[PDB]
Amino acid sequence: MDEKSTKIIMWLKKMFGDKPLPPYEVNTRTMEILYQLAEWNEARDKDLSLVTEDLKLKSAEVKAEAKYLQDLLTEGLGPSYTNLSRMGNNYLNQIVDSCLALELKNSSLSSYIPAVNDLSSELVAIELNNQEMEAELTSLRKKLTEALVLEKSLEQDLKKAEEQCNFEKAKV
Amino acid sequence: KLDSHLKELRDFMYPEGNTLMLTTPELSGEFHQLGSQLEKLNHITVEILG
Amino acid sequence: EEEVKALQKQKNLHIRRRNKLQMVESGNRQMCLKSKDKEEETGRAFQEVL
Amino acid sequence: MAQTLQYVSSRLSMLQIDEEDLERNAQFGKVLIELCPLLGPNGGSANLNRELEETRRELLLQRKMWMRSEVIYQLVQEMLLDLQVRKLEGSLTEEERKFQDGLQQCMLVSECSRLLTADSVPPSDSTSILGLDKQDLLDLLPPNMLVLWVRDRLQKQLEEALKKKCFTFLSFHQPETDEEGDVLRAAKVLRLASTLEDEKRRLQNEQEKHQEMRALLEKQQEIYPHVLLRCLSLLRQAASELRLRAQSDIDRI
Amino acid sequence: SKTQRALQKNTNPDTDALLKSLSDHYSLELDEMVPKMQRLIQQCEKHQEYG
Repeated sequence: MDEKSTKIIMWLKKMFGDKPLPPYEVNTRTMEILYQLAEWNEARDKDLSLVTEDLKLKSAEVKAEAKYLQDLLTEGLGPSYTNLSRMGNNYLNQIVDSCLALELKNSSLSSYIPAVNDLSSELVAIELNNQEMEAELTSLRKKLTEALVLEKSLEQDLKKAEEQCNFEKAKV
Repeated sequence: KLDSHLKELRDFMYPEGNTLMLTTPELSGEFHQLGSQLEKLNHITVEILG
Repeated sequence: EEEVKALQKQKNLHIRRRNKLQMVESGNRQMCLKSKDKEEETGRAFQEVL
Repeated sequence: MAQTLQYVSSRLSMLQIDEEDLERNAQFGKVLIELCPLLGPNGGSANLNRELEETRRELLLQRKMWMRSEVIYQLVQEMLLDLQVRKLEGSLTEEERKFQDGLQQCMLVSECSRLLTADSVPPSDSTSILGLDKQDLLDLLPPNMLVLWVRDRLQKQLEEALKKKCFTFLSFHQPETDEEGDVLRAAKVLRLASTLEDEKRRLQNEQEKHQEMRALLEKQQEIYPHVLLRCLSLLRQAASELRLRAQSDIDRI
Repeated sequence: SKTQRALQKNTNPDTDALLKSLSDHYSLELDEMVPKMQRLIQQCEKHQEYG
């Protein structure tokens, strides 16, 4: 028990920082819930720290590749590729923003086509699962309500039956 | 299983659906009929003694 | 009935998208056959340079 | 108490907290409410979640810059492929053929120039591949008049190809737009990115609704067997104590 | 596991054993008690004639 308690007090000090720890009822159940929360938060914070440091690396690599492509296009095509019309630049922005929304590798039709299909299929599959689950939840609520009404009827009929049986016992 | 056991025990305890059956209906009828016949026999006995 | 309508709409969408994918794929396959002839032409030009 | 439970379960959906746990431990309930802003909705620390969202925004900015150049490069590749297929069909004009060969040569020379250039190494010590310098490749470039003409003609073809690629994207997402005129298609292209971003947000909201309904279903599945057991207990008492015993003894006497 | 522990606390008697006890009791009243009452009814009727 003492190791879990020390881990919780350490974790709570780390989370609250300089704020005074609020008093709470220290029992087996509250310490178990706090212990699970502390383990889950430590695991999640490790995973988040690894993702954040990879995103920093990826931001530097993508910036390096962006510069390479810009300079390649400037050497090959000249400064002409940046001088698009207001509509040419709007079409360019919509391809870019569509590919960013879908988190694509690149702007190819081979990347765009599957991503639009997967998004459409996941949306309908989750909407269907939500309708099925809302029907189960409505059905189970009806059964639960009928069972609660039955519980109340049985309580009353049992009490009437006990009163009637006590009256007939006295007559017997 | 809980729904089945609840339904079977309820159907046995509530054969007319609405009333808790404490006494066998056949036996309840015979009690009423014997009660009535014994009340008639008591009347005849009181009349003859009078 | 809304679910049947939604699935009919999704079926019609998949039929249209598959037809489009088959058009893209048929155009691409014709481009790829000609790009193989191009790979043989550039392979010949590469042998000429060798 | 129910509002406190609902707030904590919405933010800490991994915590099994019962209403009895908060009723017996009212100060513990305050600690969980104070932890809910220090913990993100994902169970990770709120500071680490802000740093994650800042690092995501920076990546998204660099990715947007990369994607603008990538789209143009891939359009030039796709255009060169389409012109090269039409050249094998014999369906190119002499002018398109000069443009395709001039554009392909300008791109190949610039790509190969970048394979030779260690731009940052002082020129005395860098062994070049095949002993070739950037100057040896510049001689394989088309005549300067042809390069300028390719660059001027390219700007129009790049806008036409951008319009075509946007129209392909729209027509795969919304295949009903193929029967629509170019002006209506252009107006729908201008909303395509926002429509995909709204569809993705709708997916996230329905996944959250799914988790919330699943948690409510599981709570009702826990309560329902206990209600049935209480009803069975009352019926067993009526059967065993009243019918088989108390009423049976009354009827005998 | 909470539900199984609640089922184990409520199970003396078992539901099938209780239904059988209820059916056996119902049969005993029909075979023994009902024909005893009918004999007492017929005896009361004979005693009314003897009046």
